[PDB]
Amino acid sequence: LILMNMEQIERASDKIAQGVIIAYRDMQLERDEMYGYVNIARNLDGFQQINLEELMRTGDYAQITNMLLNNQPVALVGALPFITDSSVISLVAKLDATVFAQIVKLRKVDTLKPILYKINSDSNDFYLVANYDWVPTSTTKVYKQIPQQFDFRASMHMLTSNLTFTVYSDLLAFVSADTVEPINAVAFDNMRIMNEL
Amino acid sequence: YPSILHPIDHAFNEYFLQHQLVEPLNNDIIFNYIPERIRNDVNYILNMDRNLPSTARYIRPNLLQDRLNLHDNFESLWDTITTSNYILARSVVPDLKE
Amino acid sequence: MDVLYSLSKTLKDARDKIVEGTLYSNVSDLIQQFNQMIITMNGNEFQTGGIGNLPIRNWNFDFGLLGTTLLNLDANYVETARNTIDYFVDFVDNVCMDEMVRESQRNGIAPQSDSLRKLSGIKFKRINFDNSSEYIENWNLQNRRQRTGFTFHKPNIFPYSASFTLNRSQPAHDNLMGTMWLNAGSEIQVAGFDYSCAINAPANIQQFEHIVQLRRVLTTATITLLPDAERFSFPRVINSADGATTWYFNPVILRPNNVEVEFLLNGQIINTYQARFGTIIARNFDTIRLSFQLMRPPNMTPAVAALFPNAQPFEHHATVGLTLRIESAVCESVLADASKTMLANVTSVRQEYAIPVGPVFPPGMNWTDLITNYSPSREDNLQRVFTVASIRSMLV
Amino acid sequence: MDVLYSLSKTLKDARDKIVEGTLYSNVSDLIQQFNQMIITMNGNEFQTGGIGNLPIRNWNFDFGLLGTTLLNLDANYVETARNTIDYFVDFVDNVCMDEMVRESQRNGIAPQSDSLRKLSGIKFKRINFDNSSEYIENWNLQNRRQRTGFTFHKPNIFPYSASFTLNRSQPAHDNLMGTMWLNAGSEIQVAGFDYSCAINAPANIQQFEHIVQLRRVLTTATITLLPDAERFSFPRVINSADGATTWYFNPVILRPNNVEVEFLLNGQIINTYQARFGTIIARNFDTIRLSFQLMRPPNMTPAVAALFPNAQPFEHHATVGLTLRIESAVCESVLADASKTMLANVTSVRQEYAIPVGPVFPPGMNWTDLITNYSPSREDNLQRVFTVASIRSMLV
Amino acid sequence: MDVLYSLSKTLKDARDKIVEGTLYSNVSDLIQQFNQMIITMNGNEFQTGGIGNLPIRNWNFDFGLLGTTLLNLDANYVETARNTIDYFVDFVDNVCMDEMVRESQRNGIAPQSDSLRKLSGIKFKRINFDNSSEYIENWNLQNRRQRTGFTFHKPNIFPYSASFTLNRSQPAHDNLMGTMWLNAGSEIQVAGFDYSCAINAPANIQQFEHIVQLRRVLTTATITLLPDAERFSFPRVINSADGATTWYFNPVILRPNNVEVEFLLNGQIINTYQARFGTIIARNFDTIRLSFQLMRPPNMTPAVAALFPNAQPFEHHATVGLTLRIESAVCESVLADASKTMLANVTSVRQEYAIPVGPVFPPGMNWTDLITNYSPSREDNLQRVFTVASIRSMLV
Ligand SMILES: [Cl-]
Ligand SMILES: [Zn+2]
Ligand SMILES: [Zn+2]
Ligand SMILES: [Zn+2]
Ligand SMILES: [Zn+2]
Ligand SMILES: [Zn+2]
Repeated sequence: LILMNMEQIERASDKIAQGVIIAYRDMQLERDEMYGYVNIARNLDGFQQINLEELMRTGDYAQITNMLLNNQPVALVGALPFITDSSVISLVAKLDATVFAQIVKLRKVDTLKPILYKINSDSNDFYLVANYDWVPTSTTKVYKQIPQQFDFRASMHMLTSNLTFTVYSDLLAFVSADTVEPINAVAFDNMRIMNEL
Repeated sequence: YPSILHPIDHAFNEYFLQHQLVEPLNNDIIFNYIPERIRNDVNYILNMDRNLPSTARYIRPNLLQDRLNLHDNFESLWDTITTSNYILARSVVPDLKE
Repeated sequence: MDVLYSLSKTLKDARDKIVEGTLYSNVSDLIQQFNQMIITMNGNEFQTGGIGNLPIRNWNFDFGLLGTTLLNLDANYVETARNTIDYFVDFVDNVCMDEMVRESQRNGIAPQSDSLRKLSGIKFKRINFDNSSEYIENWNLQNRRQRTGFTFHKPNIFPYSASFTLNRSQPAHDNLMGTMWLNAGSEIQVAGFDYSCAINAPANIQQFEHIVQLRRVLTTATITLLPDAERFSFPRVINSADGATTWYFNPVILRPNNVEVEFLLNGQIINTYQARFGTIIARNFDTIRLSFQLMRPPNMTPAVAALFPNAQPFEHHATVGLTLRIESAVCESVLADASKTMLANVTSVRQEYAIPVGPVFPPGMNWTDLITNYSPSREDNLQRVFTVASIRSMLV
Repeated sequence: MDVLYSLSKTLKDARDKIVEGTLYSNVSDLIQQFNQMIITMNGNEFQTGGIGNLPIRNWNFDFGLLGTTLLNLDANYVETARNTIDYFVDFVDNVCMDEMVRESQRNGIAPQSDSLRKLSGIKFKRINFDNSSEYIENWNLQNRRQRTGFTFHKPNIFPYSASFTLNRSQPAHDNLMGTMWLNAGSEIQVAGFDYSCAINAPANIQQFEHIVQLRRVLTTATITLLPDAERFSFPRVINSADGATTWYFNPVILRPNNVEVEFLLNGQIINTYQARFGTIIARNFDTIRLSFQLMRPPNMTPAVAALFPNAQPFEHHATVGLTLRIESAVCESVLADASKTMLANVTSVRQEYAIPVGPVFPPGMNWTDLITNYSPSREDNLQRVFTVASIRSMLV
Repeated sequence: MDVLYSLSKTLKDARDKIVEGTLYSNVSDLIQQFNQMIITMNGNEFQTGGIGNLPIRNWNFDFGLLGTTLLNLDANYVETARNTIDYFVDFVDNVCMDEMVRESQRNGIAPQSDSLRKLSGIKFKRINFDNSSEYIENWNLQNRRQRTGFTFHKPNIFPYSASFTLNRSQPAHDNLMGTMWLNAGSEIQVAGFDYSCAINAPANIQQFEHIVQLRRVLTTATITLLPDAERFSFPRVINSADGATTWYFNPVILRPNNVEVEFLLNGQIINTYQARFGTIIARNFDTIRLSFQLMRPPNMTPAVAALFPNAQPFEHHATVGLTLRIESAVCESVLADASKTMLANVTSVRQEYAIPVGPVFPPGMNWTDLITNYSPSREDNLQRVFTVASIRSMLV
């Protein structure tokens, strides 16, 4: 049960994402009911995948370094913390693309914290989206899932059990055990254990 | 009873409900719980002076024999096991009289 | 092929075992395999092709897993499982049909449809589980360069051929010596005829020989040898070799003499049976040699002596026949037989969807032409399609 | 039926798997299924009835569960299991026999015996587990109105009939034109004979047609076609249609001309084969039309020309044969076939206990009468009894 | 009757409305009524009797109620409901058959079977709910002495009768005057024939009258009237009244003259139609009086004048006809009709269980005998069995 539901439980977490695609082309921010505009990837199709756990374990950063230096599109896969940025100016400043040089510098992936943009009317600078003609884009996407909606039909169940019972532990407490007088105790052969009397 | 549960939560709770460890308990089960050679020994009189309701339950002990075969190639562990068994047996052996 | 078979077997086991009221312990491993299949297939788009009249079909997989927490399966569980099983079975059947109607010359053993090539990717290897059927077992063994064989009841190893050879003949066809035969399926009927009844033959014996060269080696073959060929035991009017005229055959059946049936491999005699009829065993052979003799009976009652004069005209023609039926055998390669439906399934699927003639198989999947020219490319394509047909048979 | 099959399958699995020394992990699920069956059947009283000479038997179930606390099964465990297995196998055999000897016109698919009706209650559905047999698979499919399929080797589809039709006749029966056939089992031998050898026929061609209507649709059928019919290739003295007199047949076999085998479905030609003999595939059909021509050979050697004069008397009669053998096929309905024993089992059980003839089946379970008039009620009753026979054959 | 009908209606509603995926609110009232039925029937033992070959059957009711637990009904709920519904439907069908096979001379409208007599107890009255069908509505209204009627398409009101009356006759049957008629079901085909063509009639007019007394009063009847009687317009050889000899009839059809259809109730002229053909309406009647005249054509062409001479012999016999067809009507009593199956159902149940002839109905439930002597006791018994049959039809 736990193994089959692992991926669903993990993707329900609000503090880790399932990866980050670095695509050095400009990709439109997706329109999601939970965020507004969000640089969210539904899947990793079309990108080379580098497993961050394997990269951490090996310590060989030659491929990741070569790809980051040469601006080679890639998908870094692994449970990652992310920064939720609601600032339109941050998106215009392209700060989501500035978070991967520390991988090359430190040869570490435990501090990689990609930016997840959440641009909506609650943003202080949302007018920039509303009052101007342009498509909000970013070069990075965060591989994360959307929460499952609550459905009453799919959640209402009937749980069945017994009305009541009593569980007992000491069964031999229910046995009344007596013994014959030791003078009369017999052995397997039906004669007295001690016959010298 | 009606319940609201996430499908994973329902899976867990339904597994708990469907696979409970309690079995019906009756006087036949208790009688067979007694070792068979003590039930046949005429020096011991065993009686069932208790009434068990149909709502009685118990959990069967897992008396599976040794899957680790600790008697084979575990000299120190087997020494410890036999020492503990020896101490317990000493505790239960009767005292001589007269 | 192993992934396609695994999909088919998972679906067959789900149909057979996911039944109302059954203990979950009866299906626990099956449900685990089914959920593994769902997880591996989810998020993948497949296309079964438009070859012939087979329609282009698009397949998506976004199914949820089956429950694993009941003590006994109920009606809701079975209905929920059936909803997914129907779609998966339809997809597997369409993939099998798409693979069955395609062929290649360069690599006929490799998958031909795009769906089966996609399923051969590493990402689907998780679906693979028990490969127990004879055809998939043979496929896996052969991919391992291991010795494996298909067992056939009445193997269809002989291309159909009704023919004759006239070793002595003339334009009027009244003093003929020769052999008639039908090689059809698992059966050989041969008959040597002499119109003069060996009146002027050395020792009054006429020798007949019939060699049948099998296109593949057969092993542990059970064979019935009978001393007469009823197919060539009654009057016949037979065309000539060029069809210019027709001649007359009026057999009188005599016991064949010095019957020697040799089963040979690479020209070496493996099994020899002299004057033995009934059940015989040919352990390993690729050629059958039937030698028999028409022996003029030294003593003849007046009714017999009337039939065989010293000279022409010869109105009664002395014939000696043999019948050889291969009841069962084993082959390295795949063959049509009386018990299995692989050839019938492949031919039916190709006929139903008006599949054009390809560069490998003959038109209509005709078995006589197929087995006559059983090339390595034909063998590869035919084993591939037969394995796919067996996979499809588990569900359709 | 599914509960009875599940009982039989559980007992067969117990016989096969519960063996001395085997790991308990090899039988854990089987032991759980067996104990569930014991719990379900415990406390229930069954009666297998006294129809015919079948004895009335009463069945009581008070059995202890099989243990679950061993690493390897030992002799004690196997003996304790085997006593219960023997009793349960006897009960299942008697229930199957009770069901096989029963029939009804109204609900022949439904259970007829009291024991099987009792087993159809919900309180036994827990016993139900893997339904993997072909017969039980088709039973479950047909209970849901799904496409069923039975694979038959040499299906017994043709009711026996050795008949003839004289398209030209007269009291002397010395100048006859017509066809004689044997349609038996999976085989059709037909032969068209002309006593005049088409001397006066237009273009010297005599056309013969033989239509065989199958009582059920056959699919994916592999069929062997052979030019000659050996059964009508020797001289015979055949009774007349009224049986008042006997006429004489003295065939001389000519090869058939313009052979056309059509396999038709609802009168629509599904498959057509012209001049092809070796091995053919009929993918879906219920009617076979065999068209074949006797062509007088334009050129004859003196003996052949002697055979066929310009006018009567005709002493040699020109015959053209055709043999059609269904080696294997698929049918949505149950059929007797050369490989299975369901018909034999049902007939044996009905014969051994002197079951009186019922409203549905003909006396003695005669297959020719049954398949000649294969009605829907007959199909339902036959499928029920054949499924029960397959269940019984798993244990007996 | 109302309780049995309510059981049938509750079961039909359960079978139609308790379906997978339906809203809980689609079945709330149905679930309440079904649980009321279960509570009322629980703990009651019923016996359907062994009259004829109908087997004796014992019915026990111990069923749990249906819950109300899911917003949309699922497969488990439907399966439990289906189990209960199947048992109840079997019980109701057996009760209906048992009641259908009985009859009583005195209290024919009262229940006859033990099961239906028990269901008439007060304790079961709680099961009674909506009585909407035509037959149960008429039953309830009739129990209260309220005016109500059954609507029949082509009512079977005329007992079969194909006879003739000769008003003028001779031993040689060559100068005949009279009437033929067929009264069958909803049809009356009458014809009047004069062999002399009214040559000697007072004004060359021959009057014919046909009076048919209906066994029950028909109201709101739509009737087709056609001038000619096709059944008596071809030559016939007709037995004499005693059957001693046979006479010859060679009709020539003339236009009926002064046609008057009178529909009478209690001897009063309710409806009158003079020379009117096509569709007519009879409000309320119990007798039909068809009076029509054969008028010799005053002016004849030479051929017509040749048909009818002034004296014997007469070879062409002048015939006038009339066809009356009751297409639909309303009757206060139950009748067999072309659209309903009540008579067929009762007759089939009685024949299929070999019910002995009772003291009320004719053997085999012959409708001609039943309607010929349609007594009040027979009317009561027929209404009872027809209502029970219509109740049974809702489930079977
Ligand atoms: Cl009508
Ligand atoms: Zn020649
Ligand atoms: Zn065979
Ligand atoms: Zn004849
Ligand atoms: Zn009508
Ligand atoms: Zn008369």
